Amino acid sequence: AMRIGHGFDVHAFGGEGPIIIGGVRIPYEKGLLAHSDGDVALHALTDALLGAAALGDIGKLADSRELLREAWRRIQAKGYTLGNVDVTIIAQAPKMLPHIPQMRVFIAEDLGCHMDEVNVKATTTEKLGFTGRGEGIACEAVALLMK
Amino acid sequence: AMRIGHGFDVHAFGGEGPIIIGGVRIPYEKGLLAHSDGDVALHALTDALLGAAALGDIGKLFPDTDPAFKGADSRELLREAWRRIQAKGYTLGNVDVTIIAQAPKMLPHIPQMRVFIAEDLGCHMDEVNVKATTTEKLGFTGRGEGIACEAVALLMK
Amino acid sequence: AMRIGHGFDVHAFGGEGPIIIGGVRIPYEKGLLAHSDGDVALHALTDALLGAAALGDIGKLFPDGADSRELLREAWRRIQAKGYTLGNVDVTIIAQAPKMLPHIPQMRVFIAEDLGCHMDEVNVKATTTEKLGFTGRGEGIACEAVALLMK
Ligand SMILES: Nc1ccn([C@@H]2O[C@H](CO)[C@@H](O)[C@H]2O)c(=O)n1
Ligand SMILES: Nc1ccn([C@@H]2O[C@H](CO)[C@@H](O)[C@H]2O)c(=O)n1
Ligand SMILES: Nc1ccn([C@@H]2O[C@H](CO)[C@@H](O)[C@H]2O)c(=O)n1
Ligand SMILES: [Mg+2]
Ligand SMILES: [Mg+2]
Ligand SMILES: [Mg+2]
Ligand SMILES: [Zn+2]
Ligand SMILES: [Zn+2]
Ligand SMILES: [Zn+2]
Repeated sequence: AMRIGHGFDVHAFGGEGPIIIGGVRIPYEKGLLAHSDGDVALHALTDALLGAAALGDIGKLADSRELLREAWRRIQAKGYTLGNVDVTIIAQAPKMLPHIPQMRVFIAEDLGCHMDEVNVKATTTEKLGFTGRGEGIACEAVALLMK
Repeated sequence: AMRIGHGFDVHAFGGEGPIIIGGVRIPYEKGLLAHSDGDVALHALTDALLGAAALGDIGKLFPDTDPAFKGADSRELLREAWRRIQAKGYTLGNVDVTIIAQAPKMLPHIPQMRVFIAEDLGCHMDEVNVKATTTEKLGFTGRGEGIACEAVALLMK
Repeated sequence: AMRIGHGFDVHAFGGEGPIIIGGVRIPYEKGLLAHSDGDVALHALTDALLGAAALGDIGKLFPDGADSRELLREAWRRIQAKGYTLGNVDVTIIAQAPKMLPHIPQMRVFIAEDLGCHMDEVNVKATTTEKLGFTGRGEGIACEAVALLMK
């Protein structure tokens, strides 16, 4: 059995930087307003993982990495193993690209998997919408689980 | 043989509520402007499902410039859609649905949604995940201009 | 083992039409401002495919009038080299306009061609955002794609 999952998250820029994406501390003029550390990549990912497992979402269960590992724990308890993941960061800024490998390292660790089972990307919305206006950051993620 | 699908839908708020999301009647100050009942979740879901099956989309099967589908039950679209997917030899792996809305509160309605979705697809509920999020007052959903929904689906032969 | 991938792209309207989507020349009053030919459907799709293969994204490969089909083909060649084969793809075009629907069959033809697959393994769809957001106000076109690879 395979299971597909999908995740989406957003946060608004606010306060002083830096910001935290895919566990990576990323220098930026601006900070992320959130009830948590505001790691949209890790959130989207977690929700994807959980959704695949039909465990709902996060609010159904700070440090985004800890949340991620917790979620993963519960997910594994249901009898699931990791197939692969793919993550898509949506931001006008800052530049994500240099940070992608380290992100991957961290996620790989947190999920107990190999790096080759983790993909992270970035794109801009070319100055369009709320991302485009630099109002915030978004991230989508998808996930494949094996039973 | 397995098959991956993806869907996405949006409606504008307008008129009086309530709204219909995942087949569930949800009280709200505002309604959903649509040709149909505006069930944005079932729509996204339907499109992810037809998408995996290479049958195209909702709109192909059920146009917007057709009087028959005025105020149409999105659950009916869904069942039909599904019928057609089965006829093509497919069976349901799983679905994951993500509702994107500042308001109203989706949380309490999610179980009933799943029941509806499960029944319509002839699956077990554990094959169906529905979640909800907001955009933290960002963009068009954030400003409460409307509701969006994504869905992913996995089919099996 | 199965692999899945997810892709997303966006371009802004600008200059004179037409636009190119899923490799199809589509008439329209406006053009697409892009470093490339601005084919969001193929960029999104390429990213989806690259993602599944854990090859990153378009940018890591081809850092930004490029024929987006050429990119797609090259990407696919690298994916193929890495042991992979095509399961299926599914594309979601997000646009107030122009009308995508009649061009969809030809898109699928192109993509199938480019990927070396049968076209039943390629789905393309289109949706509006009902005048909402940047797509809705006719500021741009967006595309999302998912892909499923086999090893
Ligand atoms: N820009 C767009 C948006 C939508 N469509 C077609 O209209 C139907 C309803 O969204 C959809 O089924 C889709 O086929 C289109 O052709 N072009
Ligand atoms: N429109 C919405 C948006 C969010 N939610 C719930 O609030 C939590 C925050 O994302 C989510 O976990 C979700 O449970 C909701 O019930 N309705
Ligand atoms: N906020 C962002 C957005 C995009 N990017 C990178 O720039 C290239 C444009 O697609 C992409 O290859 C993407 O990796 C980035 O580094 N940071
Ligand atoms: Mg949130
Ligand atoms: Mg629609
Ligand atoms: Mg891009
Ligand atoms: Zn969040
Ligand atoms: Zn709709
Ligand atoms: Zn692009």
